[PDB]
Amino acid sequence: SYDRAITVFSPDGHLFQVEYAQEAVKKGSTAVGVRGRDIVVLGVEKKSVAKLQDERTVRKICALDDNVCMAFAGLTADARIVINRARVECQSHRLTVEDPVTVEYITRYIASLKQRYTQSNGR
Amino acid sequence: MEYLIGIQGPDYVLVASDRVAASNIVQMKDDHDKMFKMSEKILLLCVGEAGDTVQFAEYIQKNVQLYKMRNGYELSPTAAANFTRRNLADCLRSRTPYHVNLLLAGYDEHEGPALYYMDYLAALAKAPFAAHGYGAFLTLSILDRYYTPTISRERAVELLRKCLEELQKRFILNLPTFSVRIIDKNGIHDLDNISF
Amino acid sequence: MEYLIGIQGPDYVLVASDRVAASNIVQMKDDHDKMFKMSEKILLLCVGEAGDTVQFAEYIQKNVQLYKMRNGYELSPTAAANFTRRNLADCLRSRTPYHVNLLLAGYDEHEGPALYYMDYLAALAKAPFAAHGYGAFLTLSILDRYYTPTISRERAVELLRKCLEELQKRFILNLPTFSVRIIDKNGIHDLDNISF
Amino acid sequence: RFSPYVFNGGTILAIAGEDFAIVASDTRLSEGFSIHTRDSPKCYKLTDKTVIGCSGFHGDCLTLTKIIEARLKMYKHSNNKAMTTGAIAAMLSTILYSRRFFPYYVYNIIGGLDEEGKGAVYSFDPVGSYQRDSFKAGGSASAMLQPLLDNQVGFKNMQNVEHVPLSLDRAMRLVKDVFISAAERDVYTGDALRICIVTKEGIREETVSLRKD
Amino acid sequence: TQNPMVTGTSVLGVKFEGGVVIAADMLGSYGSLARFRNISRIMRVNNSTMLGASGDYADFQYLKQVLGQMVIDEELLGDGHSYSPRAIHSWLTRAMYSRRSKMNPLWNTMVIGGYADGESFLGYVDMLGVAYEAPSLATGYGAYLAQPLLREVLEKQPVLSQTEARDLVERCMRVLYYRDARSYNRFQIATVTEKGVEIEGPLSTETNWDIAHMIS
Amino acid sequence: TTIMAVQFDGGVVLGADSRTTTGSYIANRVTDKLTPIHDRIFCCRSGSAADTQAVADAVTYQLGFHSIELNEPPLVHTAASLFKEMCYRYREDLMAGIIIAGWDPQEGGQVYSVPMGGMMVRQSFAIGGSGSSYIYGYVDATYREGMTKEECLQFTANALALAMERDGSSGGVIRLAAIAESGVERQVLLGDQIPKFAVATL
Amino acid sequence: TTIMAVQFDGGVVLGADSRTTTGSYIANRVTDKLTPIHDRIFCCRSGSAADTQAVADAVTYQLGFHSIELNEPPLVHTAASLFKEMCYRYREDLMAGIIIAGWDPQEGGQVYSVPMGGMMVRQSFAIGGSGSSYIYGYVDATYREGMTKEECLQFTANALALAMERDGSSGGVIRLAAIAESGVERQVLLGDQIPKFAVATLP
Amino acid sequence: SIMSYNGGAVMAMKGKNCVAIAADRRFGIQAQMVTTDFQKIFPMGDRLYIGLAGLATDVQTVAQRLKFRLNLYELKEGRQIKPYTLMSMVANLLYEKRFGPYYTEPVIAGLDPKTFKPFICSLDLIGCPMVTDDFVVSGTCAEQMYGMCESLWEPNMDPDHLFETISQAMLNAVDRDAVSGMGVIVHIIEKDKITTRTLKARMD
Amino acid sequence: TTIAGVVYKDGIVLGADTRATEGMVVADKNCSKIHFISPNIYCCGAGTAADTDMTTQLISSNLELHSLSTGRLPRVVTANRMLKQMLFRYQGYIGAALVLGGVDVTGPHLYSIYPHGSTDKLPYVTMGSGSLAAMAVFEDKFRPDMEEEEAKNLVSEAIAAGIFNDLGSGSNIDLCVISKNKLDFLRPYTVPNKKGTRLGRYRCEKGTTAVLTEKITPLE
Amino acid sequence: TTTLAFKFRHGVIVAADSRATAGAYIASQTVKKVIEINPYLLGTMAGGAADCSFWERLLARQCRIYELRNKERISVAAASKLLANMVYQYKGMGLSMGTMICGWDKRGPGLYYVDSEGNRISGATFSVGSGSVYAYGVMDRGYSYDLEVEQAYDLARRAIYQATYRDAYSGGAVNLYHVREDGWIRVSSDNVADLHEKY
Repeated sequence: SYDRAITVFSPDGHLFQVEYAQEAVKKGSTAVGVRGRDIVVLGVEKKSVAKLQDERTVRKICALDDNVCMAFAGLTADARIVINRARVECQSHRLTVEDPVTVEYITRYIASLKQRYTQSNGR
Repeated sequence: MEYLIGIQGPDYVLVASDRVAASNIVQMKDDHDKMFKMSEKILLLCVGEAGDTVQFAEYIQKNVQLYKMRNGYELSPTAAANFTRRNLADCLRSRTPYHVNLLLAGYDEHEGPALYYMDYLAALAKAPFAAHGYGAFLTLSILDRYYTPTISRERAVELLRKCLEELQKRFILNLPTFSVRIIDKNGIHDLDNISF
Repeated sequence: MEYLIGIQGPDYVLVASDRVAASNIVQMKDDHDKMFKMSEKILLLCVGEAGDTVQFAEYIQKNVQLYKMRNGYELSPTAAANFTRRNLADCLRSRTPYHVNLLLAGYDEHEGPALYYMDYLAALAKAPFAAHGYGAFLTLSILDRYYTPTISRERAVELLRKCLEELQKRFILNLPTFSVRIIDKNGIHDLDNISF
Repeated sequence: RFSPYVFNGGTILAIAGEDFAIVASDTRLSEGFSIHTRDSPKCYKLTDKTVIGCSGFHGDCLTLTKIIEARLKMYKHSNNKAMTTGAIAAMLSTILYSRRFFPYYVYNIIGGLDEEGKGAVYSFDPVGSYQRDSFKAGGSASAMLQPLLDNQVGFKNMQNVEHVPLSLDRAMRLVKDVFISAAERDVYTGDALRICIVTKEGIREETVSLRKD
Repeated sequence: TQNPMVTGTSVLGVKFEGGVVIAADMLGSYGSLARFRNISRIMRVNNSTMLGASGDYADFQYLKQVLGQMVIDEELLGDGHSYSPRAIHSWLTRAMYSRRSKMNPLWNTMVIGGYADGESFLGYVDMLGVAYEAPSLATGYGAYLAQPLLREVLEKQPVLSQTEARDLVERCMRVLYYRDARSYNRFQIATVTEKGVEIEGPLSTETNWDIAHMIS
Repeated sequence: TTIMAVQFDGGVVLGADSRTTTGSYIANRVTDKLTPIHDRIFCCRSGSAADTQAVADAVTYQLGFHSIELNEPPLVHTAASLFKEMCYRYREDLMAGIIIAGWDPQEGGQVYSVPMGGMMVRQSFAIGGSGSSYIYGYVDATYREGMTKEECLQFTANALALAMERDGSSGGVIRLAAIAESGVERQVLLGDQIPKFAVATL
Repeated sequence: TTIMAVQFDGGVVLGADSRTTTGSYIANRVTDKLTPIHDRIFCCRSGSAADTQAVADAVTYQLGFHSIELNEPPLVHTAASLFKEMCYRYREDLMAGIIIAGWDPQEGGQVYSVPMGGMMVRQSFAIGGSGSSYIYGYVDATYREGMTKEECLQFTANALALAMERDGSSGGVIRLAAIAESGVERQVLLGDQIPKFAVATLP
Repeated sequence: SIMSYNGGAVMAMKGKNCVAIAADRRFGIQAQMVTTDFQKIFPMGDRLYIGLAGLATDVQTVAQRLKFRLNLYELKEGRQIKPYTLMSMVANLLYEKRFGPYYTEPVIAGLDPKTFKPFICSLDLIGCPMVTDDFVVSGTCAEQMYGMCESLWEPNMDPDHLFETISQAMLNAVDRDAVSGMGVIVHIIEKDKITTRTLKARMD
Repeated sequence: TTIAGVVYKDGIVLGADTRATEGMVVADKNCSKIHFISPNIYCCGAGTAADTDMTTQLISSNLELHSLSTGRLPRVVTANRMLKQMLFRYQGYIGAALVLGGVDVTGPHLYSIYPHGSTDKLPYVTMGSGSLAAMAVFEDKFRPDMEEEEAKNLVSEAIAAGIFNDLGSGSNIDLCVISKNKLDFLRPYTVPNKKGTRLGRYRCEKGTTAVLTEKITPLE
Repeated sequence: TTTLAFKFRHGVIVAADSRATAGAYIASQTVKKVIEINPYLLGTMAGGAADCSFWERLLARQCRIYELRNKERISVAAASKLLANMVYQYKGMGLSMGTMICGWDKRGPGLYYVDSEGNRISGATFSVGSGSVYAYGVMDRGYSYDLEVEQAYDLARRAIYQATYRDAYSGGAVNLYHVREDGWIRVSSDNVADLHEKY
């Protein structure tokens, strides 16, 4: 198996792979979310409108459970991986606690997934 | 023994199940639900070995709900039946088998209503009516006697009540109440619990 | 499985039995009497293995009747109980053993009322209240909680109705109706069937 | 077929006090209808405040007490302090459940001092259910010694008797009397009585004689 | 071993003042057949430890293999540490218990005699891990026919001389030859002392058959 | 247990060991397995000890009563037939292997085998017991047509020594009996009188 | 089966019968139960035929590779230690009693028994199989110290003929093999070549 | 086990010129308690009792057939039975069922009807008599009773200390057995009186 | 149980212990395991205790019938034949393992009788669970034609070895010395085991036990 | 063993006996069969004492990990679901566990019966043990949701008393706890001999 340390430190104290993943986010479309009183509104940029494009498959706003959805910015393939991982974890949490997730729970899961791919070998 | 029954009309599926959880001499729970909502138009009714029923059916339920989350559309009741049959048949020869008897009720928008029998070996059988438990031996002949494929749901509830009156008359276990649901194009509906 | 109960008051014995004969999942009979009148003031109540009940209990019945005809007076409930226990213990290690569980109720002229417990091994015990079946497990605690030795027969039928309502609530077997009798100084009285 | 077990006999006993615990046992190791040795004590020093009594299958007794000594050293290394008696009790609960599906056929009674300086007895089943007691017999004559200590230490079924505190000397005489009474009637109990007295001064050790038949 | 095949009978052992003596006959029995009649069921472990084993003899050859390789691997180091007899006894206790716990026992019962630092050692180990020390040991039918004689002498006179221990051993082997159906009139006596382990063999018993005429 | 009887010209030589085992404990190490059934007819008892003692006492009874009625010495084939009828009639209740050997004026020295199952066969030499299995090859190689009394005593002694050496169920002393017309000579071989053989050392 | 191997001065004599039974049906009546492990080392096979063939093949493999590594003729103790290691490691798996007998330049003619269970012992003579029980007494009263090659061949042939006479699982022909420094001489006794012993008929 | 099917716990203790016999009072079919007033000590004379533990149907059967044989004996012979002779009678009755055996183990406690010497003994299920001079115990809590009696019995007790000793023995012995207990009845048998007491026992 | 017997120059020394066990619990501390058969013949008993009791009582009774009929003193071989034929008749189900010793007109005779019905006429026999310890003592120290007291010390040593080396044996040594001139039934011969002195005091005084009901019934 | 529990208007009353038997020998009279999982959940002990003790201690460990990770206490439903998923991995492996997870959560009072066979059912009343049927008798005859609190204590004590009276394997003390909204409390430990004098 491939086990090189991809994400390492630098003499200035920096994890360059993490900063470059942040650069990969900053080339993605602008996802904007505003939390209101009884509604939360997500809105993303299309930026490649391209009237031959069927607009359903390139929706950057995805639902994670009955009460949690998400929008992303960056690499849509990484995004789709993290979205499927989070949908699986929402179902596992409904299974094991007989309650839906909080947004804090699935946010903590997604963030721990991203952090574990900042520190594991070969990732 | 625990009793399930489904009745499949022209545009509906009528299912009932006994509402009893027992521990071998005592009825520990007399308001116990054996029906499991897979999706908005699919019920999975499960009886069998203790523990295997809830574990297997909540596995099936989370994978069907996960299909809907991944895909934006639900499984058809045919696909849900074959998925359930496939997981039960794969676990049949594993280290941890599931000894569960299953009625998968469902309404598809194109296929219409659909009922599926499934024994513990995972043989899948689409049926116009089906039942499990030892009360099936008493009630399936009444269903053979009185069912026509064009049955209205009011006559279906009367036929269901004939089966449950037979269970009160002739069957040896006390099964006083029966959770009765119906699935149609408007979803799953709790009907009145047939009580005795 | 088959339920007996006796409640012995100051000048009476209240006895009840379930009224159901069963064949493995079905009830074949729902007006089935488990009380066999030995004499004018003695009831035997007999449950147990099929076949052995009617054979043993009708043996005891014809021999108590033979005693009355030979002697011009009846056996006491003590003497009938000890005769029944002697025949059930003498058949215990023989080639034909009876697997029968017995209640012997009865009113004696001199000794008052008497209720006798006897199991299939034929150990005979005299009891203020006693019960056979798996429903004995659910109802002897109600009896222990609510029996007083000075219980009136109306209060005793009330306590019996509490025990049978516990059978309807908690016990798994369909036991809808119960034959109910009181033995007095006036003989054996049929009460109403406690039905549900 | 091969059986991984044998019953080696031996009665163990603990009594808690106000400022002591006494752990006692016979020294007879047996097997079947023969005596292996007449000098095989069943009490094992664990800390300065803890003695364990082990009876049952003696291979599991040797293995189990060496595991407890190893784990006491592991605790004292990683935690820089000796185990308390309640910690030894809970650890032995997890150890005896760690072999739930192939059990130690060992009867365990931990006796010692707690952190308040008082007596503590912890009696276990072979799969690790422990509770804290004031006295417990375990082993071969446990059914012979547990009623008399319910009588004489527990003060049960005695009317009109003041429930005096249990001294060291009266409890020592109780231990010696219950083991003479057990060595009369139990065939696995005999040859000597090893008594370990856990006080705050230390663990002192005292052997007396029993029947050799 | 689930089913032992060629086995040995009783191995004796008794401490004396200045060492330990053990004894075992020279027979491997394959059932009731006295099949292998010149085998040595006594191992010299090292300079101060010796072993003798009842039970299955292939497992005793495995333990000779492993334990001799242990004492070779220890003496290669040249650091002035030898295994004590108690250390061999502890190693065998752990080995037999670990084989028990896998449900794959070594079908033996072993008597580890030794003499280290002016202190005699005599330790019992069987196929289950039941291990202890005693002034006199006897396995098999020796626990029934020789351990009575051994413990009766060792209760009267707790400290033996070497000739008193040897006489007691030979007389116990005579009793084992009269009344054990799997014994044999050919045995080794091994004595560890301060001078080392000394295996004498083969020795035989002088039997007495005067009661063969005492019928009528 | 090893029992043995050899026919010679003039009479028979019987032999047995003396070991009775209870499992692998020697309950009796001087057992007399050579039972005098009549004055010149012995049997060799192998198998269950209660069974063999019962059948030997019963055939002793029937044979002595037979001989007093007929006012003659009994035949060896008659005692062998009585063992055959008893050991075949109760063959599921008995575990008894018998060698009947004796002399009679009508038919000389005779050896009959009655093994477990209850059959009966006349032989020149018979061996039985759990240790006879170890000397079948020896007695096939060593038995010569027409040995004398001393040669049959030596042959029986050597074969019983070999069977005692290899069988654990066998052992003890060798009890010999030689039955002829003049009477019964019995002898016990013990210690150095039992024929030693060398173990193949080195 | 009856297998046998006798040591003399300068080598060994091996001998086996030839009967393989499937219950009481003689499946092979000319079975070669002597197997050349190396050039001056044989093994006698008794027990399960599949087990003994597989173990003899595997020890032939290991011993040939060992002898090519060491640039030496192998020892007979080495071949017997290999059989012991494989028959002890799989003692719950096998029904295999092996007599390993051969010659080596360092120690001479050697016979080792590796019986079932998997122990190992050097013996002057060794017997094995179901039929060896019938000739324990003969080989004990007959074996002499200091026998020649011809006396050991005749002793092996006689004891095999006796065991083949009384055992039903033994029979067929006698396959002998004498192994010395000069080589291996194998021979089959059959018909009248097998030693006859006269049945004691009633005179 | 057939003995432990109903429970049962009887002991008999010897005093100076007095004996004590005591039994528990539970009749239970396995775990389920049925009555708390079962008779396990029957009278076999004025100063002679037998106590029967074990299977309750054989307690009744053995006691009734012993009372049969005993009344026939005491009428045909014209004397009260000696307690040793009663022991032999019980031993014969139990050994007649040697391969079909009554699952009860009697204890006999009494005084000699001519000497007033204390007699105690007990038997196994096939009739092996066992006379002691200190105590005999029998039942499903045998080892508890051996511990309590071996500790508490002292020789030459008056009937008050005999009552206290057999009472503490029975109470603390049956309070460590599940299927025994639910009361203890104690019969002190003196020369001039029979004292019968039932005890404040635990009822669980 | 350890029972044992030898033949000395003038007679028979039988020996037994006194412990009876019910399981692994000492039930009787002072059981009498040496049984009367006739005034010259006693029998030690081991195995099923009720079987040995009733077996020896029936054979003792039949020798009493026999010797009343003959008018002679009964022989040890008569008791032997009665015992072994009844035990063979009962197929070994009566587990009477018996040591039969006695002195008659032909001298001292000693028998060991197995439950299936086989007998051994030997100069020294042992039975019980502690039989191998006692046979180790006999095979160690038996001489033919000992004195009386040498045989008594030997049999008490065999029983003592069975007592201290077998769990099912203990509490006392009985002997029965039989000769032509006497019958010394020595019960007990040796008390090897003393109960340890009670260190405490457990005399629960009057009023310690709570009484629910009391019924006093006076007698004559 | 006899345990019970019932939800009523003022919380959950949990009651148990204290007898552990090693077959017929009463091993102990002081067994704490109401396991104190955390300050907000109670569990009971029927079946194997070591199985119940271990698996509900591991449940307490996992519920405290849940509370640390999610900054809130676990519900009764999730706790009983964890216990059921823990013991489901040992079907046929011989776990003897029968227990009742009792607590308060945001859905009100909670009472889920969970055993080693794999049942996990909620309900108003339950009773678990060998003398559970004799507790169901008195409990079902005296139960209402509108029991007052002292009356609920009397009902549970009387039902455990009657079960100890009939069942041989039940006895000792009646340990009674009460789950309120602010956590459970220990109500009484009443010896069954004392309740025998009371009743």
